[PDB]
Amino acid sequence: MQIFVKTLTGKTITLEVEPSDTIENVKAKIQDKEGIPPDQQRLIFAGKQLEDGRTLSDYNIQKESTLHLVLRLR
Amino acid sequence: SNRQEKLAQLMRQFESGGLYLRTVSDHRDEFENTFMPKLDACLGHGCDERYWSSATFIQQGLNGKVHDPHADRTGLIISADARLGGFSTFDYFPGQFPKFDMMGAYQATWNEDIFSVDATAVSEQQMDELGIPDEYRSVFDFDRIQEKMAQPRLAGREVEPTEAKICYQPKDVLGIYVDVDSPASQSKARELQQAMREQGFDLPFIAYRGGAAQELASV
Repeated sequence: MQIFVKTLTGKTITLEVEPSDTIENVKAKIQDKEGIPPDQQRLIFAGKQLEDGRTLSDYNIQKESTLHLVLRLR
Repeated sequence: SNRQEKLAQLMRQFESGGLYLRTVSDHRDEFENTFMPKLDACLGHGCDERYWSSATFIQQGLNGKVHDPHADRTGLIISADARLGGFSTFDYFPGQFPKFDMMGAYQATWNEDIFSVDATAVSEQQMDELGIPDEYRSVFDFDRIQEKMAQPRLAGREVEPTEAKICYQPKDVLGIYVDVDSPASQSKARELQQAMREQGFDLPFIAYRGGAAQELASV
């Protein structure tokens, strides 16, 4: 499926993913397009910060949902 | 109530505490799959709160936009007595409505502790300790909507479409929204008004724009 990621400068990133993807794999996919290591990433959805170790399904994140990327230090 | 009674009730609410305006992309979908099921329940074992919908707060003197990206929607003018699930200026089960705008609040305060909480389930105490400004918080009763919108209204300042989650019942439907600059909006409104009158709900056409509302003959 396809989901989107918005940056705090307004950039929109596209991502092919599956619901069983852990948040770790989603961030690895953002790393490949944006060069941000996963440990410097916060992904926000529906007013929550997603947890590494959980999956897209655990947050009921469905197709065409938009995430929000925020950078962090570690 | 008849059409004149709805019109009078509409303008009375608009000129005082305001009310709701729900634009609809698909008038047949809204009629067949939202209004008609609501009505069947009301005329059966009683109305219920199965169906929740998005709408904008409208009020005289408040230059508020409605959600219509392609300037081609009709819609429903809905009574301020509709049940309220949540309201915000920024833009379903009761409980899903966010208490505050996380991304907005972060870009206001740059307080990274914002990300340690869930914005659908945070205490007003927590939000205060987080420093969440009031412009980024949701409100949950009608008086708070009025207060949140009072500063732009009195300033005569234009604002973006606001979002309430409401559960309207058939009695709450007071008017049909028409965009006077759009042939498509007027075509759809025509059809929707005819279908609702046939069910016993004869509604006026209402041109809403920029904090002003006006009855229209036919569209």
